[PDB]
Amino acid sequence: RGYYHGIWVGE
Amino acid sequence: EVKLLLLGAGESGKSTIVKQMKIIHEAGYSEEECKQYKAVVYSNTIQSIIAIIRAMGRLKIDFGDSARADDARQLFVLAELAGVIKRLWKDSGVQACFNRSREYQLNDSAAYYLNDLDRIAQPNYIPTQQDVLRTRVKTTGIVETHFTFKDLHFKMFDVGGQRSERKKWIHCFEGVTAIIFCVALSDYDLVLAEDEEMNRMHESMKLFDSICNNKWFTDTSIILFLNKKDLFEEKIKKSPLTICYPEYAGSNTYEEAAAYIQCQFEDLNKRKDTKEIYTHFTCATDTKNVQFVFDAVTDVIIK
Ligand SMILES: Nc1nc2c(ncn2[C@@H]2O[C@H](COP(=O)(O)OP(=O)(O)O)[C@@H](O)[C@H]2O)c(=O)[nH]1
Ligand code: ALF
Ligand SMILES: [Mg+2]
Repeated sequence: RGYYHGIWVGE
Repeated sequence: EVKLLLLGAGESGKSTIVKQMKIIHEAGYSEEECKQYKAVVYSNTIQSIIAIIRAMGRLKIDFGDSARADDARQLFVLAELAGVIKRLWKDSGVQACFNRSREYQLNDSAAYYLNDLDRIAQPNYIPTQQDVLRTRVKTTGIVETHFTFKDLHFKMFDVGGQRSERKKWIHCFEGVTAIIFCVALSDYDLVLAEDEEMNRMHESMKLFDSICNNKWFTDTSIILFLNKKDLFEEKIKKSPLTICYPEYAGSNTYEEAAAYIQCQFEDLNKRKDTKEIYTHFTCATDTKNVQFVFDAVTDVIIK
């Protein structure tokens, strides 16, 4: 968890 | 034709680099253009001085002169106000809390504008180009921009980096020729405003990693701007890197650190083999840099 579609967005 | 995309985390310089793509490859900013920024200038300048104030009332710091406590009571009122600010800008005191900016959130231009106030209070002031480059406005959802250079048509996409925005990036992921990832070098000791508990260069690394290495970008040119070198190069002279990287064993010098860092980033390439990264050291605000570099850059893409 943390990621959005390969993309790191944060927990 | 050419899809360019600019990425990065928040406040990394992206939108400034867009600004130059424009001064460079077009005419740049007019007077009537300059003028609509007047008002940002002023906004920025106020909120910055205020946040320092405010900040002192938490860090408990004390103006140089007792006298300045009216000037402060009266900054808020309010919002002759330049006078106030000037005057405060220069309290020994306030300048200590400004040298501590990283215990808080202050904009980056905060000193550029403050330090130049006589010049931009005088009414009938018109922003310059740097004045304009140095401004802040949060980019959200995404902005497209066109231009031709060397005989390509660039289609340039400009996003926001706070996390809250990263959400909407995927809609720009197809068809991408090049990316420019921006990193603020001077972030090595700051924490994220979306999250005080995160180092900002840490968060940047994460992200880079996640782009560098994303499956949409496999035939995309990854270009990395490390940026704010101006600012880095000063910081580094009194805050130490070990703060980001507690295992750095070098000395703290622009030279040595910039490179450690150049490095920590370049190593998050998981295909060092298949995929190259094309890295530049930048000052988005410097027009002459950027233009230089972005030549470099394009003659790469040409591939
Ligand atoms: N000194 C300096 N200031 C910069 C540089 N890049 C950006 N800034 C200032 O940093 C702020 C934010 O960059 P910004 O353009 O807003 O990028 P965005 O955050 O990514 O949309 C603006 O105030 C810029 O003027 C730089 O290289 N050097
Ligand atoms: F990266 Al945002 F404003 F900080 F574009
Ligand atoms: Mg922006």
